[PDB]
Amino acid sequence: GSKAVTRHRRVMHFQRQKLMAVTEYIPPKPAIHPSCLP
Amino acid sequence: VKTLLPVPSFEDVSIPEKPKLRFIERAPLVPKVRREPKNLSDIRGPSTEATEFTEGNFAILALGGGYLHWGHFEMMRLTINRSMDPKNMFAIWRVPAPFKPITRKSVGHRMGGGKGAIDHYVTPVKAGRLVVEMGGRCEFEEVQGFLDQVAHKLPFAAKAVSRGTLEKMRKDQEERERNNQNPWTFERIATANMLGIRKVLSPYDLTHKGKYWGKFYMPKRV
Amino acid sequence: VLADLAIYEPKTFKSLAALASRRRHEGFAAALGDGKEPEGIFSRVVQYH
Amino acid sequence: GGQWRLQQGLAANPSGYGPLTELPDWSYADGRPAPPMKGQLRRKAERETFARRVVLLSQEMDAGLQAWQLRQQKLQEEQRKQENALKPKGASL
Amino acid sequence: KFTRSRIPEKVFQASPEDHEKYGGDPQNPHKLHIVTRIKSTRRRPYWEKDIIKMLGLEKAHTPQVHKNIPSVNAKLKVVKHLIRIKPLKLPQGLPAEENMSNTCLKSTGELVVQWHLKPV
Amino acid sequence: SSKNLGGKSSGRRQGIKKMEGHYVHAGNIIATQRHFR
Ligand SMILES: [Mg+2]
Ligand SMILES: [Mg+2]
Ligand SMILES: [Zn+2]
Repeated sequence: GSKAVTRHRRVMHFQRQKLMAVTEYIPPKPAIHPSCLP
Repeated sequence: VKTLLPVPSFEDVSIPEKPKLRFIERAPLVPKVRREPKNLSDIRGPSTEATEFTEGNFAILALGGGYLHWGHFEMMRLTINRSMDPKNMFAIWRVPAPFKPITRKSVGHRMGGGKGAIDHYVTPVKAGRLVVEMGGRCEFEEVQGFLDQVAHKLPFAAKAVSRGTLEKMRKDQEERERNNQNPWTFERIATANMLGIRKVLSPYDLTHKGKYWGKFYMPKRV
Repeated sequence: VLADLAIYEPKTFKSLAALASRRRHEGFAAALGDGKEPEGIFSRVVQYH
Repeated sequence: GGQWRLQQGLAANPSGYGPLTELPDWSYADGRPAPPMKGQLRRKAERETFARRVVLLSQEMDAGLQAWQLRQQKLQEEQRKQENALKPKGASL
Repeated sequence: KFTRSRIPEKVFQASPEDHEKYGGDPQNPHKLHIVTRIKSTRRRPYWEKDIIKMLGLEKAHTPQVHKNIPSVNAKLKVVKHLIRIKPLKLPQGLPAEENMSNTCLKSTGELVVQWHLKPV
Repeated sequence: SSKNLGGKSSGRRQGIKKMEGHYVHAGNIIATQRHFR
């Protein structure tokens, strides 16, 4: 197949794709938007 | 009235002699007779060398792996030397001259019959390595413009950075890491072999933490 | 048997649907009020030992 | 189906571990109970084997703990008895 | 190359937050595990297949009782991604001789000593 | 065209024969080596 290093982003195994989709960064969400409160 | 602030003074920065970029030769003075394999690992993962400023305050930072060859070297050196100010800015290399020999077989050749003759030389570069550094009694905006110009023409992703810019990026990366709100981390799962994920992952992923894919680096990956 | 009753005992099936709707409303009220007090009447599962 | 059954602690599959499965299907019309069903007999045998294994494992763990405690006590007593053999006279006077 | 994976021991060190999340008491831990296979050994390495065979979890969703001792714990750590581990709790005492016949595992892990079929 | 030839030797199967704690009889080879290790 391909080498471990390539020029075309080398689409991943579906398990790895699910892992990356599940381990994404989630920013914190304040209870009330900062602009609304005084 | 508009309030005014003191200008950042430059009384503690001295430009060195020969402020322009040194010529870079395509091939080493002593050519390598023995041909080496394509150890593609020298562009994989984060850079362990030339990651921090030494004398200047601005630089070109690589955000991905790749090979620099003589055309790239000439492009960056010519653009920098024709776009900088010798009396107030100095530029210094941070990548060695091309030393890795790339061999190619003759055109229209079938597979087999030994390796090919050495054709040219390249400089491997990893993500996170400074390629050219800049210093002097100048602000960042002009150098940022005409250095992003050069960085857009590199074989990999690149940016124009400063000391404060790079420090800010690193602190924001740490802040994102600590305030990440989901409880499932690539590092945790990979190191604990959760779900048996090591059958899909790589032995390098334990240290790459999911932030590196081949010669590509994801700065938003956490 | 649910389809059997739906075809041949429509009264019984209407009673079953009414009971399911009552339980659904009780579940909504429970999700609103955490019980407090009666946690519903067609709730209160029967325990076995 | 039922996952709420698990929250009630009731065998998410309603076809095991409950009266609907373990009660006799039928009995004679005059009142005499029916012979036990084959699935119920097999489930009873498996349950007995599981309980006996639980008892055996617990007893083996307790015996191992007691043996370790006894070994530690015996070693301590033997070393303490080794301690007291002193008849010093070289630096007595 | 794909190899066996050794897990750092810092993974198997619970925090007070974990002791609050789950009902386990770090003092007087549970004697016995209930282990249940919930994932096939197909597309898994032969050593994991063998470990499942040794642990006796060849049949999926069938509970098996094991000791809470380091040897079997390492055995379970090898295949921890294919199984479910719960503590075995005894509401009453251990099964006696005259109550050994009428028992039930009674999921949530409570091995009940008396098993009637009547409502409370 | 493949100027290199010759390097086709098999492994010598050299190393430790009896490891630490192994019971050994007189004359048994413990380890076969070159370039003392
Ligand atoms: Mg050889
Ligand atoms: Mg050979
Ligand atoms: Zn607002």
